[PDB]
Parts: sequence; structure tokens; C-alpha cells
Amino acid sequence: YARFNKKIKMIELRETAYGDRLCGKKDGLPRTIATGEWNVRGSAMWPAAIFLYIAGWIGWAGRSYLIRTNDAAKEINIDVPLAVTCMASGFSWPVAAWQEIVNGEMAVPNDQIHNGGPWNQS
Amino acid sequence: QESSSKQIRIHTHKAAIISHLSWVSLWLGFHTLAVYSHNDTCIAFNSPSKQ
Amino acid sequence: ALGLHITVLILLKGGLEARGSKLMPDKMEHSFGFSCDGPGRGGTCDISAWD
Amino acid sequence: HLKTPILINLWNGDIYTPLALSIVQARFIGLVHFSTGLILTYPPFIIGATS
Amino acid sequence: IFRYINTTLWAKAGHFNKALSKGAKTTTWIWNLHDYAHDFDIQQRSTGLIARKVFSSNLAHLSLVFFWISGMHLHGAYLSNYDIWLKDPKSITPSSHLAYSLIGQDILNSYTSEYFSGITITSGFFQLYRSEGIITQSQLKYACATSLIATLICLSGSYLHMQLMSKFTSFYKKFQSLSQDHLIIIFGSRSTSLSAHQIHKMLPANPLLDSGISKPSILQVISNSLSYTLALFSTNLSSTGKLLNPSTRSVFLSQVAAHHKTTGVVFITLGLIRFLTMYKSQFSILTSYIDYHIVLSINLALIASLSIIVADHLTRTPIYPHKSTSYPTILCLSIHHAWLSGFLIIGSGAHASIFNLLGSPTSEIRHRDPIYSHLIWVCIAIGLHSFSLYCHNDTLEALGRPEDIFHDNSIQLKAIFAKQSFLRAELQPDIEMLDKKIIRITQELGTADFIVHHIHAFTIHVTLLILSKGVLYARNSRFVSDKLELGFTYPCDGPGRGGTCQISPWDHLFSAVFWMYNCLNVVTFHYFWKMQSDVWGFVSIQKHISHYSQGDFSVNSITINGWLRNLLWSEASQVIQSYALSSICPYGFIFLIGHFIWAFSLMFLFSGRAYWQELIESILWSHHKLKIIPHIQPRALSISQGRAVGFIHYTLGGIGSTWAFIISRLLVLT
Amino acid sequence: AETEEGLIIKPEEAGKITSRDKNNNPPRIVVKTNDWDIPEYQLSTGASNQVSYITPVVESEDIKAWLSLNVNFFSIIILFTVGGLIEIQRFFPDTLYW
Amino acid sequence: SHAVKIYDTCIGCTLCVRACPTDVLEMVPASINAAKQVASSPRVEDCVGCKRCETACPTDFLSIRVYLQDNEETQYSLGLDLVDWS
Amino acid sequence: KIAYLQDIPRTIVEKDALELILKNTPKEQWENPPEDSYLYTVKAFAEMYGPGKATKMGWWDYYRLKMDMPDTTRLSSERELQEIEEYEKLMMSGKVPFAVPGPSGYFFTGFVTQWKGKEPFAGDQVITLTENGLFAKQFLSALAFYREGLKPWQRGLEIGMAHGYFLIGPFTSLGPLRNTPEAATVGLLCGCAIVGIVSIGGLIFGSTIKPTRFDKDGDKPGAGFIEMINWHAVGGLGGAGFAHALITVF
Ligand code: CLA
Ligand code: CLA
Ligand SMILES: CC1=C(/C=C/C(C)=C/C=C/C(C)=C/C=C/C=C(C)/C=C/C=C(C)/C=C/C2=C(C)CCCC2(C)C)C(C)(C)CCC1
Ligand code: SF4
Repeated sequence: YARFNKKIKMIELRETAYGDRLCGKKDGLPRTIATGEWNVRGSAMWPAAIFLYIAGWIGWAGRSYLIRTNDAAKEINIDVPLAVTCMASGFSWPVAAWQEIVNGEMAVPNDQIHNGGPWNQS
Repeated sequence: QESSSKQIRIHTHKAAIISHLSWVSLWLGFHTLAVYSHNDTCIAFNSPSKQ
Repeated sequence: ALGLHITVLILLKGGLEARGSKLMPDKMEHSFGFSCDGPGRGGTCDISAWD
Repeated sequence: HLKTPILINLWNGDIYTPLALSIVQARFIGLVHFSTGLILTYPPFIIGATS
Repeated sequence: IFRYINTTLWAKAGHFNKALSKGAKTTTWIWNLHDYAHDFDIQQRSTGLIARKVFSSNLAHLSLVFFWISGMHLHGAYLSNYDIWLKDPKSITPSSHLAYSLIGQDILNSYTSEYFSGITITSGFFQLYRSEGIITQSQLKYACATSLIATLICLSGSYLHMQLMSKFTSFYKKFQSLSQDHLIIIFGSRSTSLSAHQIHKMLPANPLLDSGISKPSILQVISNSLSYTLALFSTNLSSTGKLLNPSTRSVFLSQVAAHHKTTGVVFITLGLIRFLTMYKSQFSILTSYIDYHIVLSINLALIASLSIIVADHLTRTPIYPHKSTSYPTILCLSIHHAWLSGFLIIGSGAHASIFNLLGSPTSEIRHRDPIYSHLIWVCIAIGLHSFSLYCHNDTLEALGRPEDIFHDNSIQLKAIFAKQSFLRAELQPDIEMLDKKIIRITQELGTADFIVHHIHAFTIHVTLLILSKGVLYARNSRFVSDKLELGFTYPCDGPGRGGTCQISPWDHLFSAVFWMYNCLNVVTFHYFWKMQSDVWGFVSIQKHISHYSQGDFSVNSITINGWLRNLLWSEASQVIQSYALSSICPYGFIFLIGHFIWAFSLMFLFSGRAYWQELIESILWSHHKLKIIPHIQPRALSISQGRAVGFIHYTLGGIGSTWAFIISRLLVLT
Repeated sequence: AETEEGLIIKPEEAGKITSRDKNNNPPRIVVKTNDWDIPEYQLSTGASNQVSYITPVVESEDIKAWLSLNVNFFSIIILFTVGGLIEIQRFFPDTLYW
Repeated sequence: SHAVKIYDTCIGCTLCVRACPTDVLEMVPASINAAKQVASSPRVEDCVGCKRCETACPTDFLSIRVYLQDNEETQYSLGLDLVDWS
Repeated sequence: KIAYLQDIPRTIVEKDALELILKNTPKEQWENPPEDSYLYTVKAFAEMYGPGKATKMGWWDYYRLKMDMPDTTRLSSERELQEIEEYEKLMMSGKVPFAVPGPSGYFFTGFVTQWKGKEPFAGDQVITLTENGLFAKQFLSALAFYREGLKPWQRGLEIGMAHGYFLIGPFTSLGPLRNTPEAATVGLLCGCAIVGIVSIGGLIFGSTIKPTRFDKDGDKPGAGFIEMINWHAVGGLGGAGFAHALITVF
């Protein structure tokens, strides 16, 4: 009974919290705004920004670890101190990644990696 | 290396084409199935308004 | 859009690697459709462009 | 068949030797069955639902 | 001795196999490491290490099973409504399984008692506890404690035997000793021990509960001290099974105790007989089958057959109190053991193939063509006969000619031997019922039962064809003459000779798993529909019976459309309309997930690894472009692994679909 | 190391060596088995109060090395991530702040 | 019958010859490698097509290539046992 | 003799058990037992414990030794060894102790059927009772297709009569018109149709494969088979009509 009272309170809190959120005039289900509004309830801009930051953080930490451990032995037996060092260092990815992009340290010319299968010779 | 034919230019960077097509396919699949799963789970849990 | 992207992905990959991929860099010497390239080199089921 | 009393004295299999379908033929026949089933299962549903 | 038990190999993954010593150069190394983990035969060192590993791993798994039992016991003592179920089992659904109130998961717990909300368990553990005279929470506490102690003991024994056994160890090879001590001391001397347990703790207790004293004067009467009740207090003469206990709707526990005593006596006498009995004919089997894989296959087949006997005997030979009325429990107890029978039979076939490839086969492999050929013919005959009676009925019913179909009201195929099989049970000419619920009524077997039994026979024969073909054609074949050198599991021998894909015994198991799954899905459906239509259900005071399916089986199961409509559609209304319904939300969700997983398996089943390898290379181009080089090189799954993943996902998704479909419906109806 | 005083002797002198020990334990026969997990099985010549530990030999370094294996690392991180998501859901349910 | 061709990149492994289950391949003397020997396929009429030779070849891309020809199959290239085509 | 097998203490292994081991173990392995063979443990211990060697053991070491030696019951006796040495001899000599499958198993019938045929390497010449027994051979040889001295039309007529007489039943009973007042002329027509269809198939076979085992010398190839098939059609008509006549009259 007490747990159901807590559930009822949660439901009423959800009702009062979604009041400012927009819902269709026929469904009643609140909508998510994906127009880049930045200033409406249920907008997708804030979750997009947060996720993009943390996802770039994850990718940058992984790339940094792979660059600093250029060995297969370091991928099965993780160098945990270096791994956590890269994980902590990944916070500055939006600046470091761009500084590597413009300074020619992220991309590699196509003539240095395997392009793909041959399509001609004769 | 004679990048003259259109098929030649396509084949020069075919890996880029296939990688980006794989990326967009993965994005669409992940974010359609995951949102559908969110809606399914939250509507099975008596919460149509949590979709 | 996901379905169209993946269908185009499979078809475009088959077209672009029909003449040779990294796994089988002689695919244009064989027919458009052929069984496989043997269990060796990792295994090569469904390797032709017809596949 | 080559061990059954009457068959062996009429048909030794040397003419139209029965063999399992080749790999590409097998894939194509399975694809044909799958496509026919998936496509032709729908019109009955359409007619039952709309009419 | 134990100074060599060092952690230095924990960091060195893949140490056990010398093929993995080159290091993880590719991602195939990971899958190979997982694949060879329990393959003690091919791992490094002498044969003594193989025995040590096998025995200690058996002990470790036994400890794991004991830990699972302990968890069930603790859930029953501290996370269950077993008290109110004891007081009133006919009004309370068993539940020793709660869900936390997170993400609204609170909707999964449902009303089982006025003071308890939780997930209705269908394991039948509450009936087992009641049949085990467990009444107070302290008894379950001490059962859990003993099971935890057993877990620790077995874990320590597994740890010790890796160094107690040595190169000279030979106790595992003494098969006479194993058979004799097992038989006598366990099947005989422990069966009588359980008979003692029942005579001294169940009959003092279960009659007290059935006598209406759920009070039992608390411990004044329940805590033994009841030597004035007599062992055969309420046998009521009759014959065991002819007359059920009217209160609990089960066989009297005194008869069960007598059964265990007599079975222990029989096993002890058989152990004594084995000193001089019939031999010298199974002797070639005796000498040629002393190997790990052969005895493993024999034991797997035996245990699976015992599992299917348990599945058929747990439902309409009611032993457990208040269990026949608990229809979801009956359904689960039948179907789970059916699935385990199928899986362990398939494993027996696989290890028969492995033994053929490692050891040396026997005489039956030399006329393998007649064997696996008459098996082919019989499979074709009973497939073109059993199933097509369904196709014939379907076509002629669609044409509007019901008088030309195979039904009871039409051309009828009488189950002659089953109708003359009144030997089993041989009960009196009526039914038994406890409380608005039918305990057991004799299944009147007609035409539909005949056809579905022949479907079962056909599916069993095809699965056996696949298994025996894999076993007999393991060493060599007219197709490939050196399959022995190719090993046990291989993708193929090449695209030559027209194509050699899936000739290995492993691939024969791969197909046999599909066919076993298809075999006992029909068994599950036959049971699930027949019991609802003809056995289970409500009652009327005027001796009239209203079953759950209202007798749909004898009129609809003669056609495939009947199965589609009255079983997979009408009886799926409970699971499909299960959203926001407290008890059955997870079952609807799991139905959806099972469909997803089953369809997901088809990606691995239909595709080859070369396409995925080329796609992975295309992606690896983009990775190398941005200086992201995985030095564990990404490789697509091996052909055998692709098939294994496809089969696992296929069976798991389909089993989950059926699981949800049956359980949600039986929970709603009950 | 662990047998600094055992008077360990070879099979060839099973009945020849008798000098017992710093204790009074009789000499022990060492059999060089070919198993890597049991390279040497020691056999006794009589009653003895020999200290044979049944505990394993583990050390912090290789236990940490095992925990540094990619499975343990990527399982600890994912377990912590899943637990953090569950805790956030418990503390801020129904994302009312959004 | 299939078509088994040997290319100049051969380094005289003899592994392809040893892996062949129907004695299609053989070693011939040559002067294009340090082993002074290259493979040859004088009896491809007995080539079933198992491609074990391709599995055994360690050159960067196979110095021995087997081209399957399904509209060309003979009794030897199919491994016919129950049936004779001669 | 062998050094370690002499004066071995009874406490290590008993005399009868050791003799049983030596009998079971092949003679060539006595000098150097292989490994994982009870004789290997007997050698590895009898060379350490004995009269001139360590005469005592720790209780646990002796306990483990007693569980490495055979327990006098896990070893084959002389008659069992004879059973194996003779069963393998039979199997390798091309003779099979005849056995018949039963309820998940087989009963040995106590018969030695010579298994390999006249061509020992031929797979289809392995002689079995159901195909190479006297009754089976004489039954197959006396069939209409094989009977000596029969003109091709006689074989065709006999086979056709059998087929036509049998084929009426499945249609006149449990047929679409099984309950009609006639219910048998329909079956007659359907049986004649089946006979005609299989006769057309036989004509296709004789004009495509052209078996020449029934042709007399110096004739158009396949003429005997074609005559047999035509007279099978005639005999099928006759047998169908005769079955219908019996059904209607009786
Ligand atoms: C260091 C980690 C890392 C990084 C930086 C990238 C980066 C990239 N991947 Mg990728 N990938 C990774 C790991 C990584 N991947 C792994 C482990 C897999 C196997 C599942 C893949 C499978 C994969 C596919 C199939 C595809 C990409 C693609 C891409 C590109 C587009 C972004 C994308 O699709 O992301 C999405 C990434 C995924 C869906 C994969 C899951 C992400 C993994 C789990 C992250 C692992 C990070 C690692 C644990 C960090 C550990 C750090 C620690 C040791 C210190 C981009 C260059 C796409 C491409 O080529 O388009 C240009 C594409 O189609 N990736
Ligand atoms: C007593 C039972 C038993 C025992 C002791 C063994 C023992 C063995 N089997 Mg075996 N087997 C069994 C039952 C058993 N099997 C059954 C019932 C089957 C039929 C399915 C098989 C089929 C089988 C095959 C086909 C093969 C073996 C092999 C082996 C050997 C190595 C196994 C290994 O390393 O795998 C390591 C362990 C794993 C990879 C486990 C992974 C988990 C599985 C694959 C998926 C399970 C999914 C799970 C149930 C659902 C997840 C829940 C979901 C909600 C997430 C070993 C001798 C292999 C071999 O080479 O033998 C010499 C081999 O090729 N077995
Ligand atoms: C069941 C059984 C069996 C089997 C049997 C059989 C197989 C039978 C068959 C039978 C048969 C199958 C019979 C048949 C018969 C036939 C007949 C008897 C016919 C006759 C015919 C005729 C007589 C004709 C005539 C004619 C002609 C020729 C032409 C013209 C017209 C006329 C009509 C004149 C066994 C032993 C295994 C075992 C158990 C029992
Ligand atoms: S395996 Fe390849 S490289 Fe070696 S000899 Fe044969 S063809 Fe030449």
C-alpha cells in the first residue's frame, strides 16, 4: 500500500511536470521538439549537446589510447593507468580534436592506407 | 591512376562511400529501434506520457 | 529511410567490389555469380556480387 | 536406388546422375521461396482486412 | 603440490591452447579463446590433466547448481508469500520473485495475496516445499544454509582435485567401481534414505495439514512427536494412483514413501545381481566405449530420455500437493523438461560424433548406408503421410467438402493401440476435481490425437536422421574420403565436388538443433492445446465440464488453419493484449523481444562471412583514415561461429516467444 | 624455496639416503612428472609432519594484471555505467526536469 | 573440369602440392625464386575444386588460383562415386 | 626377466591382481609400460618401494597409491580377453556375428554371416540375408521382371494384371465418389488412368534410356522393353476390369 502511494505521488508529479510540455490536440501525449528551439520544454537540443560532448569524449579517449599504445598486446592487456589517463584527458576533445584537424594530425592522406580491392590492371 | 571515367572516380574512394553508408544505416537503425523500444517499454509500464 | 539506406548499401558495395575487394582481389576474373572462394583465407561464403 | 532389385537393372544413374543443387542454385532457390512467400502472403491479408 | 596453483596464467589469456599462443593478432582469436575454453581434450599437457579438469569442472558445476538451489530457498524464505500459500494454496498464486520499483517496473508485481505483490513463479517450488514438509521460515533458512554449505564444499573439492589427482590417478577409469557404488549407495541407499525422510517428516506433517490443522498446534504437533499417527495412516487400501488424495489432489505421500523404499530395495538388489548377470554381448560396447565423449553422450541421451519421461509423468500422475490445480505450474513442469530432453538428446548426438572422430567406432558404421537410407525413407514416408493429412483436411475444408476430411465426424483414423492402451492408469469411469478445477480426466484420444502423434513421430525421426547421419558419416564419406583429418568441426571442404558446405558432424548438429526445436515446438503446442481443450478447466455442479478452450482441439486441430486460428491467434490474445496489465506486462514485452531475436538470427543464418568481412574492411578504411588502428585486427565471424550464433539466436527467440505465449495465457486464465 | 629443508632425494636412492631432516621427517622422493601444472610430485618415505600448504600462490601484481585484462576493464566500466544509469533513474525518475 | 593456374609469385613452398587430395599439382624446376622451383597443374582434369591449395598458399595473394567452372563439370571434377560417366 | 616385476610387495599390489594386469597388458609393453597404464604406475612405484628400497610410506601416499592400482575387478578375465581376440578376428576376417536391431539395441542371433562379397572391395556385394539368402535370391529371380523363359509380353501382362487389380481399391474406396451408387466405375476409370500414366512413363523411359536386356538378338534396341510396357498397359486394363467385375458381381 505504501509503495502504491509512492507510485501515485510519482504519477501526479509527472502530470504536473509535463503540463508545460506540448502535446497534440488529439493524442494528449507530450511531444519532443526537434527544431533547434533551445528554449522549450522537451527540446532535443540539450540532450543532443550533452550526448555529442560525451560521445566525442569516449571516441577521443579511445583514439588517444590506441595512438599511445601502438601494439596488439596493449589492447588485450589494457594498460590501466594509461587508459584512465586518456579517459580523464578526453574532456578537452572539442578543442584538441579541432586543433588536430586543422594542423594535419587527425586525417591521413589516402595514399598511406589501403584504398581497397583492385578494380583494374590488365 | 587515370581518374577520368566516372566509375574510376567512384572506385577511387569506394571505401569512403561504403563507410559513410554504413554509418548512416547504423545511425538510423540504432535511433529508430531504440526510440521504438523506449515507447514499447514505457507504454507497457502504464505510462503513455513517458514516450 | 533505414531500409532504403541498407538496401542501397548492400547493392552499392556489391557493385563497387564486384571487380575486386581486399578479401578477394581478383573478383573480376570470375563470373558475376559463383559459389565461394573456399574455406581458407578466413572463409569466403557469399563473396560474389550476385551474393 | 542402385541397390533396389528392379531399379538397378533399368537405371544405373549414369545418364542424369542425381546431385544436390549447387551453392548458387541453392541460394537462388531459397531466395525465390522466401520472396514468393513474403510477397504472396500479403494480398490475402489485404483482401481480408479491406474487403 | 599446491605451490603450482599460481595466478600467473590469469593475465595470460588463451594459455590452455597452443594454437592461441601466438597472441591476439585478430578478433578471431577472442572467439577461438572462448570456443576452446572447455575443450580439455585439445588443450595443452598430458591426459592426466584432462581427467583432473573434467572431474574438477564437474564439481564446480555441482557447486553452481547447489548455489542456485540455495538462492531459490532464500527467495522462498525471505522474498515470498509462501506463508499465505501454505494457509490457502487454492486462492494464492506462488510468488518468490519481486521486482524493484524502478522505471515503473513496479507494474510487473501483481496481486498474489492481500499482503504480497510479486511475480507469479511457475517453477513449482512451493508444491515441492509442501511435499517436503517445510512450514516455518526457519526450515527454509536452514535449507538455504545447507545448500550454501554444499556450494562451498563442492567449490573447495573442485579446487582441491586439480592437485589431489595426479599423473597416476586412475579412480575415474574404474568403471566397475563407479557403476557399483553409484547404483547401490545412491540409487538404492539414498532412495531408502529419502523414504525414511518422508516416513518420518512428511507423513507426520502432510496428513496434519490435510487433516485441516494448518495450525498443527504450531510446533507441538508439527515438530514431529507424532508417533501415534501410524505410517500408513490414510492409504485407504485401493491401488497407488487409482485413488488420489481428495484434499491435495495428489497421490498419498505414504504411497510415495513406499515407492521410494521399494525402489531403493530394487536398486540394491540390482547392484547385488550385477555380481553375476547377463554379459559377454554388450562386452564389445564395454571395451570400445571407455572414453570421455562416448560416456558423456550416453549419459546425455539417458538423462534427456529421463527428462521427457519426467515431463510426461509430472502432469497427469500428480505427486505434488496442490499442484494439479496450479495449471501454470503443471504446464511449465511439462514443457521445461520437454525442452531439456530435446537439447540433451542433441548434445548426446554431438558427443557421439566427437567420440567417433576421436576414438574408434563400432561395427554398425560399416552398413551405414542401409541404416541412414531406410531412415531417410521412413522420414519421407511419415512426412508425406502425417503432415499431409493436415494438408488434405485443410484443402478439402477450404473447398467446402467437410465429409472428405480426416476428422471424427468424417473419415476417421482411430488410435487403435492407444484406445486399447487403457492399461496405463486404469482409473474408474469418471474424473477427479478439487476446487472448481479439474485434477485429471482421461484424455479421450481420437483422430486429431492420432495425426499429431504421427507428426511427433515424423519430427523425431527426422531429427534422428540428422544426428545419425552426422555420427555415421563423421570419419569419411563417398563425398569426401578424408573427413577424419578435417577434425570434428569444420565449415566445409571447399566449393569443389559441386559444393561441400556443412559436411562436418558439427554442422549436422547445427541442423539437428533446428529440427529438434521444430520437433518439440509441436509437442509443446499439442500439450498446450490438448490440456486446455480436453483436461483443464472449470466445472459445473451438474457434473458438466467447461474447459478453457471449450473443446477446440477435436474440431480445429485437424487442419493447419485450426492451429493458426484457435491456438496461435485466439489463445495469443492474452499475451498480445498484455500491456499495462500488472502481472503480464513482461510476458508481452518478452513476446516482442523473442520475435525480434528470432528474426535477428536470420541475418547470421542466411548470410556468409565474406560479405561481412568486406564491409568490415570498408569501415576499417575510415578507421585508418583518422589514425584509429585496432591492432587486434577486425575479422568477421568464422563460418562455424556464424552458424552457431544464428542457431542460438533462432532457438532462443522462438523459445522466448512460446514461453511468453503459454505463460501469460495460463496466468490470465488461472 | 618452500622446501628449503626436505632432504629431497631422487628415485635412484630410494633406500640409500636415510639422513632425515632438520625436523625428523624422512627423506622425500621427488618424481619429475611431465605435467606443467604438476611438474614434480613428491612422495614420502614414512610418517612426517610436513608443512604442505593447500592455499594457492597469488600476488597483488598478477591479480592486478588479470584485472587489467580487457574483459575485466571493459566489464567494470560498463557495470559502473549501467549502475550509474540505474541510480540516476532512481533519483530523478520520469525526467521531470526536462 | 576446373582451371588451376600457377602465377610467377610462387616461391616453391610445395604446400599446395601436399594439400591437393587428387594429385593435380606438381613441382617443376624454375629460376624465378630462391627455391629454384615453381608449382604446376598438369592434371586439372582431376581437380575436384576443394581449394585446399589456395588455403595452403602463403604468398600475399595466392600464386595458385582455382577458377570454378560449374557448367563444365566432369565425373572427376564432381567426385562421382555411385555413378560412372565412362 | 623384467626387473621391477620381481619381488614386488603384496602391499603395493596383490599377486593375482598383478598377474591379471600382466595378462591384460600386451606383452611388448611390460618392459616400458606406456603412460596412464596401471602397469606404468606399478613400475613407477615398485622401483621406489620394495625390499631393498623405501619400505614405508605416509598414510596419504599409500591411500592415493591404493586408488591408482586396479581393484582386481576392473580387469578383463581370460574368457573376456578371448571374446575380444576372437570377435576382432571375425570382424577383420570379413565375417560379422549376425545381430538384429531391437528396442534401442540389438540381439545377437549367434550366426556368422560371411559379410564381404565375392568382390571384397565392392560396396553393393556385401551379402545380406534379405537380398543374398537362398529364399531372397529365388524370390527375386522368379519375379515377372526376372523370371527365366518368359516372353516380354508375358512379363508385361503379369505385372500389369497385378497393378491394375490393386490400383482400383484406393479410388473406389475413400474416393471422391466413394458413397455414390456406382462408386466403383469411378475407381475403375481412375485405376485405368493410373495404369495408362505409368505406362506412358515407361514408354518415355524405353524411348530415352532404351534398356536392352529384354531385346532378342538383332532387334531394334529397346524393343523388348517397349513390348513389356505396352503389355503392362494391356494387363493393367485387364486387372482393373477384373477387379471391378468381381466387386460388382460379388
Ligand atoms: C576507439 C574507439 C572507436 C572510435 C574512435 C571509432 C570511430 C568511428 N567509427 Mg567505430 N567501432 C569501434 C570503435 C571505435 N570507432 C568498435 C569497437 C566497433 C565494433 C563494434 C566499431 C564499429 C564501427 C562500425 C560498424 C562503423 C564505425 C564507424 C565509425 C566512424 C563514424 C562514427 C561512428 O559510427 O561511431 C559509432 C560507433 C559504433 C557504432 C561502434 C560502437 C562504439 C564502441 C563501443 C566504442 C568503443 C570505444 C573504446 C571502448 C574506448 C576505450 C578507451 C580506453 C581503452 C582508454 C568513426 C571514425 C562507421 C564508419 O566507418 O563511418 C565513417 C561505421 O559504419 N565503427
Ligand atoms: C553435460 C553436458 C555437456 C558437456 C560437459 C559438454 C562439453 C563439451 N562440449 Mg558440448 N553440448 C552439450 C552438452 C555438453 N557439452 C549439448 C546439450 C549440446 C547441444 C546444443 C552440445 C553441443 C556441442 C557442440 C556443437 C560442440 C560442443 C563442444 C564441447 C566441448 C567444448 C565446449 C566448449 O569449450 O564450449 C565453451 C562454452 C561455451 C562457448 C558456452 C557459450 C554459451 C552458449 C554457446 C550459448 C548459451 C546461451 C544461453 C543459454 C542463453 C543466454 C541468456 C540470454 C537471455 C542472454 C566439451 C567437451 C565443442 C567441441 O569441440 O567438443 C570437443 C563443439 O563443437 N558441444
Ligand atoms: C498384406 C500382406 C502382404 C502383401 C500382400 C500383397 C502384396 C498382396 C498383393 C496382391 C495382389 C496385387 C493381387 C493381384 C491379383 C491380380 C489379379 C488376380 C489379376 C487378374 C487379372 C486378370 C484375370 C485379367 C484378365 C484380362 C486381361 C489379362 C486383359 C483382357 C481382359 C481380361 C480381364 C480378360 C505381405 C505378404 C507383405 C505380408 C502381410 C500380408
Ligand atoms: S603453396 Fe603457393 S607459393 Fe607455395 S609452392 Fe604452391 S603455389 Fe607456390
